[PDB]
Amino acid sequence: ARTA
Amino acid sequence: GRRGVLMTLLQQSAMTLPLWIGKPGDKPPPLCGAIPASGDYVARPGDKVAARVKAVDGDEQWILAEVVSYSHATNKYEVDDIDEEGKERHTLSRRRVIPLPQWKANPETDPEALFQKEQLVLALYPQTTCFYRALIHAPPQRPQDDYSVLFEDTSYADGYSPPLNVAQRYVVAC
Repeated sequence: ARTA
Repeated sequence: GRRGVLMTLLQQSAMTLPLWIGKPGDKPPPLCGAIPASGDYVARPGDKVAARVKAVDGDEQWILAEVVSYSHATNKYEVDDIDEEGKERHTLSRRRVIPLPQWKANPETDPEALFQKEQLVLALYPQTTCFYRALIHAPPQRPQDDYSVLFEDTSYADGYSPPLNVAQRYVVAC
């Protein structure tokens, strides 16, 4: 995933 | 690269979400926009979800994911991260899985299937594949439009981001  | 591939994939999924087209007398179904799933709904393989996953270091995120299976033996899902760098297929309890809407609600015909102004939601943050707490700033005016939301963001003095756009596919109840 890509997080903030 | 990966980031382009990811962002593209996100848009494909947002764009391809079918519009609910009822006739007189019909009501929008479960998983149309803001209408929640039925009680004891089980998502099907291939369905997109928000999944609450704990990293190895303990950090919790709601991630964008796809259902792989569900076992009635254990009442657990298997879900894959939509990001190929997410190499772990996650085993999750039902309370860690929120199904994403399967139809867009048309504001012009079924506005009761949209989240109201100032409702708290989980929304996908721009340029990420993760969901975070936010307030509805404005519902979509037309079927093609995104929601406008204010994310809870403590980097701002008032605790909120500026209005940011999030597609109906990626806004769920908090």
